[PDB]
This record gives sequence, C-alpha cells and structure tokens, in this order.
Amino acid sequence: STVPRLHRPSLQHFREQFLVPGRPVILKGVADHWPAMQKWSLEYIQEIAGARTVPVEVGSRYTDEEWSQTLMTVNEFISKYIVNEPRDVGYLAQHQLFDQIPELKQDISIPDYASLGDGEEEEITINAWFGPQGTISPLHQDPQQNFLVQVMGRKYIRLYSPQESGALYPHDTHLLHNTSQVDVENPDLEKFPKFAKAPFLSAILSPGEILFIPVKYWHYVRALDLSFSVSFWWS
Repeated sequence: STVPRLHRPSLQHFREQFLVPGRPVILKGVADHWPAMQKWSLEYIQEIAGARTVPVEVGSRYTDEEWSQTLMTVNEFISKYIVNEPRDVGYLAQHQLFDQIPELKQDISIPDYASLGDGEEEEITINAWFGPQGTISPLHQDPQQNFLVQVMGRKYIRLYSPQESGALYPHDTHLLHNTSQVDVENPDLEKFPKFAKAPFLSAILSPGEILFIPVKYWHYVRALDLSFSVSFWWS
C-alpha cells in the first residue's frame, strides 16, 4: 500500500497520530520553501566546495559487501560518478556534507516536528548528500526517528515495519548493522521465501516532500534521478 501524504499538519496531530504510534507519513508544504530547493545544484556545490576533499565509499555493486573508503575532491566525485560513466559504484561516506560545506546549513531549517522528541537541540543529527541516478541504499533498520527530505530528484522508498523483521533475513554488515539480505526490487524467493509475504508501504518522494520513517522501521531507497537529500535523526 502507499504512504499517506499530509499538508502542514499541526504538531499535535503529527505527534499523536504518527510519531507516538510509529506510523510513516509524508509531510508536504513544510520544506518546500527552503532556500536549498531553489539554490542547490551541482554547479552551486562545485562553486562553493568543488576543491574540498570528501570521503567516498567505492564498491563493485550497490548490493555487494565489498566496500573500501577513499578520499577525493567534490569535483572528482562529480566528474567520475555523475558526469562520466563510472567503472564501479560510489557514494559519499557517512552522508555528512555539512562538515565539509557548512555554508549549506543556512539553506535549510529543522522541521518543528522534530522538536516533539525527548532529545532536542544538539541531539538532532543532520546529514546531507547527493548522488547519481541509480544509487541504491539496501534495506536496513534505523536506530532513531528519521525525516528524509528530497531537495533534488525523486527517490523510490519502500518501508517495512519492525514487526516484519523476521521476513527480511537480517544480518550485520561491515558498514552498518541490521541490514536485510534481500534484493528488494528483485528478491530471490528460493532463498528468502518469507520476504514474499511481508506487507510494506512504498512511495516516490519528490523535491520538497519530507518522509517520516519511524524508529526501527526498515527502509530501502533507489534514486530515480540525480538526487540531493537531507536527513534528520532524533530520539
């Protein structure tokens, strides 16, 4: 089934109907006027920080377990993995562009819906990153509440509740813990028969929209276009 969409709901409505019971929802009209929506482009990023060095994870396939960390400039990442056709797959490690490019911080705002949490102020972790069309983030479980905001490009997202964990064949990976062994969009049901019967929610997230991913929900993502995302994590 699909993720419900709400237009600028009251803080109390979001808290009681979605945050407390742990139900996913897409909030509209909340981030659509961030300056980032009208400013961020590859050109803008390169004008500010193209010469700055960022950590990049490189691997053979988005769904493989072989990943090594490297260091390259923003310009080099864009040239090798976005402008030209790469020989492998790469993504920005840790998704923390705000460390190397603090100038971007002024172009966003923390959604007020995140201060409904028991941890506020410096306890909100904020990540920003961009990546080429086709970037896949394998199905994995999140230890904190999450807002995912699309600035550029569309993303396909699939969500499973923690109640379905057993059907997702979890294991720990060198990169992160609580990852599914299943290829969400082309599952091998001979090896993973329970996956077929797990219900899920899915949506295509577009620029300006915020997806609320409740704590311990499982989520899978694929970038359908060149993508720029911002995520907020809190307890």
